[PDB]
Amino acid sequence: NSVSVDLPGSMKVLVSKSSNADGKYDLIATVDALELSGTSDKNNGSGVLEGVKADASKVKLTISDDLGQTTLEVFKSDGSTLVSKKVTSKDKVLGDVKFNEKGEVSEKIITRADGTRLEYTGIKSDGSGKAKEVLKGYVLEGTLTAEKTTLVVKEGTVTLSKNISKSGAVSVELNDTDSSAATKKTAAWNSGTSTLTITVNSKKTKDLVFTSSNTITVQQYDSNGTSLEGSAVEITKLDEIKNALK
Repeated sequence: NSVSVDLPGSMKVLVSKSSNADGKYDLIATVDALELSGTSDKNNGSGVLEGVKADASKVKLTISDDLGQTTLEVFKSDGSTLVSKKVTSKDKVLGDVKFNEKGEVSEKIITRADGTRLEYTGIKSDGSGKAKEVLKGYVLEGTLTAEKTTLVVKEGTVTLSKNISKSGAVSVELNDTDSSAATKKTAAWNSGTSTLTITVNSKKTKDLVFTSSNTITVQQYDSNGTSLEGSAVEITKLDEIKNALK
C-alpha cells in the first residue's frame, strides 16, 4: 500500500509502494488536519502535494528530491499571490515568512537549529524593518536595513551595537558619550575571534565573545590590563550584558 516517510518541519508523507502506469507515485499528507495530495516521479516521498483550506486558500507542500528541505506555502484563493511560506532546510533552520496583500515579504522569522531566533517584522519594500534576536535567556532589539541588522543595548552613556550583515557576518561596536578620559569606554572588534575588547583609561577591562553557539560570554582582564584572568562567563540575561557595559 503506502510507505510513511519522515520529513523536515515535523511532517510526514505517505508514498505509494509502487508506481502507476505513467511511472508516477501517489503522495498523501495531513498537515494540521488539512489533507494534501499529489503525484511524484520519485519513489522516496519527495515531490509536490496540494490542498485547499476551508477559506479557499491554496496550500502547497514541496519536498526536495533528497528529502532535505520542505516548503509549505499558502496562497490566496486563485493560487496566484503568496500569503505565507514556511521553509525547513537540511540544517533544520526554519524560515517563516508572511506576505502582504500584494505578495511582498512583510515578516520573516528565522529559527536557528539551536532554537534562537531572528524576528523581522514590519518589513517595507526597501527591505527595512524592525528586528529582534531571541537568545537563551534574553532578547536583543533593533532595526533591519537592506545592509544589516543592528541590535542595540544601552547602559549609561554607553551604546553597544551588534551588527549582522546581509550575508550573516557579525561585527560589534561600542560608543560612549562620556567625556572623562578616566571612565569612558572604548572598544576594538576582532573579527577573527568574534571578540569585542573593552578598554577604560588605556587598559583592557573585558572581552565580550559573541560565539558561534549564539551566546555572549564576558571575561575580565587582570588589573594590569594585559592578561585575561579567571574564565569566561556566559551571559544569561540582559541585565548581565548591561553590567558588562558599566
